[PDB]
Amino acid sequence: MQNEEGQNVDLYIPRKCSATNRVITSKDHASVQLNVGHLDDKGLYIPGSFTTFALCGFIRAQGDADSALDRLWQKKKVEARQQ
Amino acid sequence: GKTRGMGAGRKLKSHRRRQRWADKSYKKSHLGNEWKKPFAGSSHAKGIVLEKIGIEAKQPNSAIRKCARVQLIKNGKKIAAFVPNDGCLNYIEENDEVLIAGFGRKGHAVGDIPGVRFKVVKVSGVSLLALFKEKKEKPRS
Amino acid sequence: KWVPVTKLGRLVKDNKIRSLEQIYLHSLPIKEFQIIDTLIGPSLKDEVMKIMPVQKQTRAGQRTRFKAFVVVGDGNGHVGLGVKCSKEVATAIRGAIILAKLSVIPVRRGYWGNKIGKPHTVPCKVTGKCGSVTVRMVPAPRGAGIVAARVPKKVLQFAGIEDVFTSSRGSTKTLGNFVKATFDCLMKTYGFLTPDFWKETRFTKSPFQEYADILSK
Amino acid sequence: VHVAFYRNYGKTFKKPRRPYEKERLDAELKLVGEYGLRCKRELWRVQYALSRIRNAARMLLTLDEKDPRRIFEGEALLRRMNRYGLLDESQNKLDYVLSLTVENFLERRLQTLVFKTGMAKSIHHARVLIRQRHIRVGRQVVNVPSFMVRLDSQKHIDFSLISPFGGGRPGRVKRKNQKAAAK
RNA sequence: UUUUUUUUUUUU
RNA sequence: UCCGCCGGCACCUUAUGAGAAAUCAAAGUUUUUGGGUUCCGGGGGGAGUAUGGUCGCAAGGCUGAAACUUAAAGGAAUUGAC
RNA sequence: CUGGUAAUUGGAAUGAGUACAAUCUAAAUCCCUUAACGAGGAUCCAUUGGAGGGCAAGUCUGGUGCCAGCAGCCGCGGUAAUUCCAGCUCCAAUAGCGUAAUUUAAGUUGUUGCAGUUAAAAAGCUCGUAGUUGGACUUUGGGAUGUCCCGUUACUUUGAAGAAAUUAGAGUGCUCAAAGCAAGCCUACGCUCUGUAUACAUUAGCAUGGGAUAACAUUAUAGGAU
Ligand SMILES: [K+]
Ligand SMILES: [K+]
Ligand SMILES: [K+]
Ligand SMILES: [K+]
Ligand SMILES: [K+]
Ligand SMILES: [K+]
Ligand SMILES: [K+]
Ligand SMILES: [Mg+2]
Ligand SMILES: [Mg+2]
Ligand SMILES: [Mg+2]
Ligand SMILES: [Mg+2]
Ligand SMILES: [Mg+2]
Ligand SMILES: [Mg+2]
Ligand SMILES: [Mg+2]
Ligand SMILES: [Mg+2]
Ligand SMILES: [Mg+2]
Ligand SMILES: [Mg+2]
Repeated sequence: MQNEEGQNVDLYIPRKCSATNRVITSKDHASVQLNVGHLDDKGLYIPGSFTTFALCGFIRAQGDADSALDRLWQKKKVEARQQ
Repeated sequence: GKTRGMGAGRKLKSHRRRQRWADKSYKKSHLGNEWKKPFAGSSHAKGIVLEKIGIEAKQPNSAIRKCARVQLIKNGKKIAAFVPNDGCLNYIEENDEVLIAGFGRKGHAVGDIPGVRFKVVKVSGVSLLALFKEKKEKPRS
Repeated sequence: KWVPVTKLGRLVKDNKIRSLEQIYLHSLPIKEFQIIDTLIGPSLKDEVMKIMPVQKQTRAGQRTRFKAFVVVGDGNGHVGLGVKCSKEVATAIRGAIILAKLSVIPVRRGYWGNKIGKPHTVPCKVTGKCGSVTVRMVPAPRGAGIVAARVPKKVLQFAGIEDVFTSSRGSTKTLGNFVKATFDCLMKTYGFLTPDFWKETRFTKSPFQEYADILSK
Repeated sequence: VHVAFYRNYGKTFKKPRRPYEKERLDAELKLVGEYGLRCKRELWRVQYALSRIRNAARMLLTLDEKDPRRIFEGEALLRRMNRYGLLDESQNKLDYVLSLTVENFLERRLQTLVFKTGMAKSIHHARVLIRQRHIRVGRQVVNVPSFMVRLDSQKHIDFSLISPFGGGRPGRVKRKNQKAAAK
């Protein structure tokens, strides 16, 4: 949200679920954030480089977090040349 | 569920009209029974005192509530009217002329007094409040 | 003085975390009220809303305890609610103040129409429900004021909302449920996905990951 | 038909919805004492006027900016607020009308102005001076404290020319004392 | 599987 | 015996749902309120009574008030006592 | 220096009243104006309801003792009554306030917008005419540039017309205000052509553009179109 002038007005921008697109609220203590490390040509972890995924409590309580994260990681690894 | 047809306005109107009668307030003011009641739809009514009566207070209270039996002049109906304030029954006599008002709950008993829906406002053309405070004096005749 | 027992408390005492928005972003639980006192303590105000006695029947009579309802807020988008039951009124009030501090949440404020100046009302239509009590907030134009009962009005005032229309259904004379429904309605402000939030989220390191080395000792 | 029946009249205030709000009572008493009002009815009348003006402004602000009705009525309302000193030239938007408080209207009372320019030692002194025909706005004597002074007329406030404080002919008490002292 | 009825009014 | 599809009587687990809860996979998709449609309730009594009509051999059925009276009656669940 | 109190002191101010006079008026009266009078306990003396909670205000003092009484509701009163009868003090409004059909609050009549397992509630079950409701499908696109190419209704847009008064609203110092429709410059033997705007208005009727969503009627025994 912005003013007519163009100033940012919101207190903060909440994160969104990587799978459901839902807004992750401040009291959502079932939500998690995961970093998947990247590997070089020799299968060694490159420090500081990873793909970040966030899951809201709703999807994790449903048990669908595993498959959603698997699909998201597969797509992101295909895009990022991590194989 | 409710009817929602665009051509179903008549049914909705008729259903509301029929169901309004289940409302007690609506039925009271649309049955035309207020004219058969002692006041016949008036705020006040004059009457003649027939007899002083003591009414026992309801549980858990214990008292003798002082009331008067009054006959309304305009229709001859007989009612019970409470006489408020300490010793104000002494200002009432048989065959006296009294102005009667409602007890404040629109035709229902008030407090620990059972079956009394009226109170005395004036006696012999002088308000009971003035008599209680000695502002005025009850006419001798 | 204060000895933090949590990573968040250690970071807040070490000045690594400086704004409540940093904690709100990652949805981290806050389990020490000293965190709130350090972060937004100076601007916070408290108010006891109700002292409610409750009784438990026992073999030798009724054991009476008192329920304290406390509302805290900075009047600038932060508000918290606290409920505590104790044998003594003072202990209940202290516990309720602590719980209200621990439960402070961010409140999103938007514009009714034209977006000039600071936000004055709720961004959208939100509804809260506690027990049978349901509280609905509707955006209102500038100058409409807070059209609400005294309990919701106080809760909204502590949240910094300038004008809003409200409606309530159910047993609003249950003060606890009324205030809790108002609080739930206010919390739901930041959960509604609007077009202005359609932008892709760009994640940032969590405080436990950003300051992992410091917390490693 | 009685032609007098066609004259119309209206109320100027409303009673509070809740009679016994302690905070409302405290605030109202503070305002009444600060401005030396005789009762809560004057404050409620000022509140009624402010509410009417704010409702008109809020209604106008809902219309489209290019709506001719909005343009006309907004200009009229802004001119009205500027004439009576409620709004300053910089405050040239209907939005600033919504930011008007009862204190703004109270500050335009002839009593408050008479106290402020220094013609009275206190707000109550200003009240008694006004109701005793010692004050004039232009060439017209005014004895109504609720008189709302316009910006143009503010600088013309002065003592009545027929009063002891504005001209000659001292009061009856002074004349009686002078006559008594003559012996 | 014998038999076992009752406890003035208000208040704590 | 095994794997499936349709239809049916049910059951078990679960909440991301609802609910005042008890509970409910329909009692969900409801203040973010609108798929179509019938019936039907409006504090507790008086009362399913009076009166009129209608059906019935009868018993009674259907339709169905008012005067008056009253601050609770009532639902779910908690602790204790029994 | 800054504030609050005092039937302590001190002089100032003034209208309620009173009254020459003028003014007003058909004539009077009132208002406005104004000679002479008119305030210290400024006796020129403010009242109506309340003080347990809802709901602002006393665990003050005396009396009564489930009596008398209060109390819209919950409740007070049984010999230590914040609740009755009184004194004091305090609170709300204030020249007003109390008491005895109708609106809101009432999403407790629910079209917007309520309910029907156990709170009041779905007919024992099925059929069924009125009523209400009713699946999909018929011309889209580009080129260009509002314009060119390949039966009856509902509904919506626009316009006319649609008494005033009342409502909203523009202007205007009746001393202010409720009002009213006035009025303003300058004292010119006058002027502002002075103003006395504007908006709103269910349904139904009249005229007009649109042809999505809908309703009624029709289709093939060709007795059809040309
Ligand atoms: K009794
Ligand atoms: K009693
Ligand atoms: K008793
Ligand atoms: K009270
Ligand atoms: K005694
Ligand atoms: K005593
Ligand atoms: K009381
Ligand atoms: Mg026996
Ligand atoms: Mg009933
Ligand atoms: Mg109080
Ligand atoms: Mg006593
Ligand atoms: Mg007393
Ligand atoms: Mg209901
Ligand atoms: Mg039952
Ligand atoms: Mg039932
Ligand atoms: Mg049944
Ligand atoms: Mg039938």
